[PDB]
Amino acid sequence: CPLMVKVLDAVRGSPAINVAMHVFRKAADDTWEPFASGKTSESGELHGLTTEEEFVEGIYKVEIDTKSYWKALGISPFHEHAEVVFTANDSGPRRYTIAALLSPYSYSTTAVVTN
Amino acid sequence: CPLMVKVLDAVRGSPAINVAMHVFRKAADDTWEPFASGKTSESGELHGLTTEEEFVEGIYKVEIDTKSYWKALGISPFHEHAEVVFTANDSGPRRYTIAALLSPYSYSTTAVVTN
Amino acid sequence: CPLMVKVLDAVRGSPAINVAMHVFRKAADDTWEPFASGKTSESGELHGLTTEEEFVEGIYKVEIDTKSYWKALGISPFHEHAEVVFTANDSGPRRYTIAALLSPYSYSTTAVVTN
Amino acid sequence: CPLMVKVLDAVRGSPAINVAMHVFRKAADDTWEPFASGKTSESGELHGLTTEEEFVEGIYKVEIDTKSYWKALGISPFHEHAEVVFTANDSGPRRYTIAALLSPYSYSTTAVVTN
Ligand SMILES: O=C1c2ccccc2C(=O)c2c(O)c(O)cc(O)c21
Repeated sequence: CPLMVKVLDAVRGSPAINVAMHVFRKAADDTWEPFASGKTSESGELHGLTTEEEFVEGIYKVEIDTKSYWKALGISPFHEHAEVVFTANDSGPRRYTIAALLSPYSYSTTAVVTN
Repeated sequence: CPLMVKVLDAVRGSPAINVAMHVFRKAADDTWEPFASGKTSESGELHGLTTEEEFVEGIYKVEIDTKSYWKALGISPFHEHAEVVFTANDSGPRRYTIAALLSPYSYSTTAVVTN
Repeated sequence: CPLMVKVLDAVRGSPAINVAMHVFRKAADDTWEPFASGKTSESGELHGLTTEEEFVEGIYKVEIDTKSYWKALGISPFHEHAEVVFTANDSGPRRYTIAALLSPYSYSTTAVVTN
Repeated sequence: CPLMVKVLDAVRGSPAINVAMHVFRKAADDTWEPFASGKTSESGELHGLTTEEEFVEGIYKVEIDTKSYWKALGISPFHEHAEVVFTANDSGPRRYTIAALLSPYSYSTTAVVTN
């Protein structure tokens, strides 16, 4: 599991459950090609997006559908989605955890890169 | 100033100066059209991006070029840029301040929306 | 204004108005002596807490009463308050802006230090 | 394990390892009584601070020694420590995770409260 995404809800102090997200890889034409997708579990985590062999160096975008999450809770959010755009690099550590902390008008995202 | 962006550097405890950013607006064909661009001042603020007349309702993307900022400082960061995507002026004209707080492996973005 | 505090509300996307805060300075006996206090304005800012002459070197604690803020709004938050503790003016006089971004279960605080 | 603390480093994009912290419980005299302490592991987590029977309702303070963490890395931080002050409440979910995201001039803290 080279890539895992964890989403937290700062209003309720909980994992953000059933949050959909799509991962894209930047192609040579500079368009975003679909790569992987899924929805967070009861723990707010999405595991199994990709494999080591598949996740090669390149630029990736994780598009988290935060608007649908907030609307399902009856809250009107600011952002259309949360976007995390980054280069995967073999010179560094092996495993990427992308964390996203969600509020209606704010979000933060953090990368924890380990071996 | 219907749209203003302020950027802070969490490593130095300072405004983030000379941060470039590009604003796009979603066209009717669902492509991102260039809207405005600029760089932050010594206060870390970018004013004057647009006018009330030109900033119509739509979906806007503010791409803050954080990697270029960190690389100019000799730091290799995680993200390519920060991408703030939002619907603007759907209730009528509003004033938007987008704040961004930058660290090499993490950032947060917040919107202050006033009438 | 050697010390200023700005507070934002990540749920409403607005300045956090009427947030009370109490500033303390560590005395020679290692107890927290009351230093200054105030509340944020409609802009979410608190100015005029102290003067250059009175804000000497020391360890300061800014206690932002976030629970009182959220409870006045009918939200039960996690934290009692946010506590920002720092050494000030150890290199000579500086200007400090303490920013705080509030959600019910999360907050961040950042310092901008200028000479 | 009713209480767990996780600390992340936003400069290196890593768990913050060997971060010391002390937990205090507010006594009836309104003084902070030592409760538990430890240091984060290689995963940035501190487990086993307390037990269900011991962690009764009341106000607790987690004081994370962030200054020593940054100084050990050769970086001059703003804050003396990070402070998380909160009420433990039996009316809510059973397990508390306190997360802290550290930068030299900024930190965020989040509570994830689950069953
Ligand atoms: O709460 C957070 C959290 C809060 C604000 C920013 C980042 C994180 C974060 O990265 C994070 C993790 O990586 C994690 O593994 C468990 C967490 O609870 C968090």
